[PDB]
Amino acid sequence: FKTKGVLKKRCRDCYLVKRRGRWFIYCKTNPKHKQRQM
Amino acid sequence: FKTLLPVPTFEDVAIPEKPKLRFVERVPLVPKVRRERKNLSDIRGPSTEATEFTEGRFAILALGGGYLHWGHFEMMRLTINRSMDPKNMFALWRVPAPFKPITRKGMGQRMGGGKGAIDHYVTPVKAGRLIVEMGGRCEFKEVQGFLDLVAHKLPFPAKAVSRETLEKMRKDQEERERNNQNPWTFERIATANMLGIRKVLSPYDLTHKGRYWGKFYTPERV
Amino acid sequence: AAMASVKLQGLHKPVYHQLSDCGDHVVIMNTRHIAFSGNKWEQKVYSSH
Amino acid sequence: KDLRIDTFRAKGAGGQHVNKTDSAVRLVHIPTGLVVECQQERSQIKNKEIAFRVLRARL
Amino acid sequence: KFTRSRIPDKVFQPSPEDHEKYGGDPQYPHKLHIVTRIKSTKRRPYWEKDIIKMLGLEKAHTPQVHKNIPSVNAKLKVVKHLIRIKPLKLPQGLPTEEDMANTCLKSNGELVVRWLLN
Amino acid sequence: DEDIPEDILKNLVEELPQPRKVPRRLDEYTQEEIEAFPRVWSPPEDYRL
Amino acid sequence: VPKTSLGSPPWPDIVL
Amino acid sequence: GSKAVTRHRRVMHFERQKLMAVTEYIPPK
Amino acid sequence: FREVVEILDGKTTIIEGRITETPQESPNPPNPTGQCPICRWNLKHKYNYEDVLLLSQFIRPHGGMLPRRITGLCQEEHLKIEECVKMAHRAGLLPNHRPKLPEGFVPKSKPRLNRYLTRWSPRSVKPIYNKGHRWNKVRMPVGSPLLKDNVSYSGRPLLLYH
Amino acid sequence: RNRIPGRQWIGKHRRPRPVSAQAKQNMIRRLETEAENQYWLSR
Amino acid sequence: AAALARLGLRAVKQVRVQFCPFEKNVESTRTFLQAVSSEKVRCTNLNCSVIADVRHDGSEPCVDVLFGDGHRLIMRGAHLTAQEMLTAFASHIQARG
RNA sequence: ACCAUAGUAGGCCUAAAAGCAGCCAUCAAUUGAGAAAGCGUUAAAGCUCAACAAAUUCACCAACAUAAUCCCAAAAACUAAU
RNA sequence: CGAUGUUGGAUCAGGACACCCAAAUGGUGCAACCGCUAUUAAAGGUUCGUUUGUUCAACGAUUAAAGUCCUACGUGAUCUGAG
Ligand SMILES: [K+]
Ligand SMILES: [K+]
Ligand SMILES: [K+]
Ligand SMILES: [K+]
Ligand SMILES: [K+]
Ligand SMILES: [Mg+2]
Ligand SMILES: [Mg+2]
Ligand SMILES: [Mg+2]
Ligand SMILES: [Mg+2]
Ligand SMILES: [Mg+2]
Ligand SMILES: [Mg+2]
Ligand SMILES: [Mg+2]
Ligand SMILES: [Mg+2]
Ligand SMILES: [Mg+2]
Ligand SMILES: [Mg+2]
Ligand SMILES: [Mg+2]
Ligand SMILES: [Mg+2]
Ligand SMILES: [Mg+2]
Ligand SMILES: [Mg+2]
Ligand SMILES: [Mg+2]
Ligand SMILES: [Mg+2]
Ligand SMILES: [Mg+2]
Ligand SMILES: [Zn+2]
Repeated sequence: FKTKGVLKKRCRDCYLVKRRGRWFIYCKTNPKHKQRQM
Repeated sequence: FKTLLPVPTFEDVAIPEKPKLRFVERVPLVPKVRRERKNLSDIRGPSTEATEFTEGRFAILALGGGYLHWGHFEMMRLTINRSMDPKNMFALWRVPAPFKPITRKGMGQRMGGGKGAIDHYVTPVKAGRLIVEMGGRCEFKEVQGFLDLVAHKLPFPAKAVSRETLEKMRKDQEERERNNQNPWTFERIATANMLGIRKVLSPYDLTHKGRYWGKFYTPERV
Repeated sequence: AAMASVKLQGLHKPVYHQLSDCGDHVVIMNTRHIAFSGNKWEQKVYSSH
Repeated sequence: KDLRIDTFRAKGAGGQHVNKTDSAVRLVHIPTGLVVECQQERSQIKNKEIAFRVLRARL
Repeated sequence: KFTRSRIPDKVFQPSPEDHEKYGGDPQYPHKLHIVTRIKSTKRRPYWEKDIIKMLGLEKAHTPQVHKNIPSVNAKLKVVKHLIRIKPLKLPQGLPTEEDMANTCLKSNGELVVRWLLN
Repeated sequence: DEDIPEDILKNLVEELPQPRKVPRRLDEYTQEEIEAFPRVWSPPEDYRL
Repeated sequence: VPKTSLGSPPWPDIVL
Repeated sequence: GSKAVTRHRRVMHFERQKLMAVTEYIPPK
Repeated sequence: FREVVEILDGKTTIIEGRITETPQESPNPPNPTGQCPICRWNLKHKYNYEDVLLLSQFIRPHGGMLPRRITGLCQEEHLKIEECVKMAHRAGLLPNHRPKLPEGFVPKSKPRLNRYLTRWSPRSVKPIYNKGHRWNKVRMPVGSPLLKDNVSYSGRPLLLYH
Repeated sequence: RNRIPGRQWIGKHRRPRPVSAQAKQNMIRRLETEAENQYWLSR
Repeated sequence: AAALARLGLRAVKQVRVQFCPFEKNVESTRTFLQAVSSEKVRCTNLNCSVIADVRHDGSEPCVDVLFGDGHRLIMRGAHLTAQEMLTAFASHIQARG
């Protein structure tokens, strides 16, 4: 993951999802796109 | 099946020679050998110079006040030049070159002695003054994309605006002021000196109407 | 606790006075089934040293 | 990125001032490994100013 | 610098709905004021203190009657945020020399000539 | 819970009312109440719940 | 007739 | 005391805060 | 209402849909000219999480909520109904709208803690270890801001944050 | 744990004491009285 | 259609579609036919024959499939939606393979 | 969601420039599809987006870490408040 | 300023987490091994020596690791006085 402030989609396959009270950028093709709002 | 909407046509727009932004010098050609007082009224209050479009159709609107020095001019010039099409876009400066000197006394010395030496130069900018004006034969959607990046990096908060958008936010700052359902407004209380409020308010608050506090401009206050 | 505090102090008797020993016993049953409003079951904390 | 500054103390004679002041600078040039230390004046600003000048001259 | 406040004359232009709201008379202005001080002269400039002193409003919550001439109104506008102003109403008219001692001033702003007869 | 010694029970006088009205669940509503409350909308016949 | 919780005032009705 | 123009959203006098809260904008309902 | 039946009969699978009779809307609404069902029956700004008889008509048999397209509710009311259903489930109401899992009911757990007006979910809130003084106080939310437009007979505004 | 630097009512950093609903009503009641004050002085 | 291509239709022997185009509850069957007869689904087994039976008064829109294992999946789609029919078809492929 | 076929490696350019260094033009088959919006290739190939049809809840924007002896009144969303 | 005794060590350590080790995990230009980077966690632990009054730094040997910082840069009505 990468704790970041603002979430942006680096590729078209990234999908937003709200878990545990925070928004997470989860990506399937590229795991390096995983981001986590602080 | 959908509707084939018409496309805007831009054929009356003429691109001037050297459409890219002009280079701005770090220091004015003739330096100011006399150090003057740091006026702060040049930031406070609404702007009176360069509040309307002249040639272009898009511009960066300055919502707040602040100082621009040579560093910000480089950021604005380099970003726009490498991100636009010189054939279809032309840009124009709406602020002068840095001319107001800023003084910085030496590191670690007791107060006193006098004003220090001139360090750099800045350009005062008020609220509502256009910074960079761009025009061309292209729509606003693509121009807005690379102008918000420039506006975000400015000291004062700013937005990328066009001719239609600027009029809409000015025609809505009057409708929101005409239909206000609150009997008491800052303009009525301050001017009439109700509750003896003039002891707390500043003499400039008569003109600012409560929308300006220091260098900060809140557009939602009526 | 709001109504229980009043009964313990005696603030319901028109003969109330702090110096006097007026006070009423209160018996509270089914205290395992209290219902905290909102998310106070996980947010409110009780601390001691 | 190429300079590591160790604000250690100095040795001299200043009474309470020396015992309670980190008036010394140890400049270390990370790419090369040179160590330049300046603890001449009383203020760290003066020591830091000279240390930078000496490091450039020696390089 | 903090100085005196100049009140523009546009403030004192009543709307047509003002008369119906406050019970004023559209044609004939009232004749006498009833002035009652509400706030304190402390934490206020010195020029407001003198105007309060020279209007007989030293003691708060005590009604005082003044004329409606512009000379008095000029001073009231300075301290209009420290006083309460109501018109003086005369249901029985001006008292005569016989009924001077039986006068009483009600809270609503009317002067009753004969108070608690017999 | 409701496990009070007989000594305490014999001392009681009156019971204070509950400060919060406990809402009733769906299964606690009688069939007369269910039929009384109007049906707000008419779902389509072809939808699968 | 709707019978919502807030449909009717909580206080008891009075008939003088 | 600070200058008239600062960088930190100068805190208003408490009397002025009440003025800024009683002169708000209420959209029509 | 339509239901799907899947049958296995000797290496042959048959899938068919059957239509079940559906209850209809009540004949006479007080406000026939309304658009969405909520304001058609004068229920606007008059329901809360307690009104189970209303929230039990816009939910699925297994606790889910029907889409806005089928019901016809306006977006403003649909979110408010969605919030109330979430609060109703956490409050302990609607006990027959949970899915059936015979294997999971036997292993009981810690007894349920009674709650109501829970804005968030029980597993997504962290303890407030450092509360703070009165000038910077972390207030525990109760209820939802979507229900601040409800009618107040007392006249005092509802205290959402306490 | 959290302190207000210096004195809590003077200086650059102060106490965040907000305006209350009671304070708003007090301002309005005074404003209504003064609105009537400047009408009786008009004519 | 895209779902079927990723799931390996090579294990399906024969698919037939019997529907009456003049009826009202055959829209779902039409969508199922077009999804399974797409170009992507076709290019997975060049032995599979898709049959589009057309009648008028049959009044029974139905789909019949035979898997490689030898099971007979027949679903009479008249009230089912296109998504329900395709999803059931997709589910049986993984189990029977 | 679904869906991709013509002149044609357009001219020039380059060791090779096939919609996809650059220059130049930006016409044209098909009811429908840009001498190309993105990715990719040494160059090709290939994937995706605009246009076919199908079909129709809504969708501009609003995310921001921590300090040192022990957290800090207790608590409360509606019985009527200028 | 009718006195708040001032560097370093010795003894005893209290606390923070912006974690050096120990435990769990995401990413990689992560095959494995050795690494780089990010999230979570402070109950316990964080060596002995040559030169310098030294804190700091250099060097020898080792360790799972030899953390950063606050505490009147903790601690002289407990000691030391080399500076
Ligand atoms: K900014
Ligand atoms: K302060
Ligand atoms: K090319
Ligand atoms: K002293
Ligand atoms: K420790
Ligand atoms: Mg000496
Ligand atoms: Mg001052
Ligand atoms: Mg203090
Ligand atoms: Mg304050
Ligand atoms: Mg397309
Ligand atoms: Mg961190
Ligand atoms: Mg306490
Ligand atoms: Mg003494
Ligand atoms: Mg020690
Ligand atoms: Mg310790
Ligand atoms: Mg941490
Ligand atoms: Mg570890
Ligand atoms: Mg010490
Ligand atoms: Mg010592
Ligand atoms: Mg001693
Ligand atoms: Mg001591
Ligand atoms: Mg000595
Ligand atoms: Zn991605």
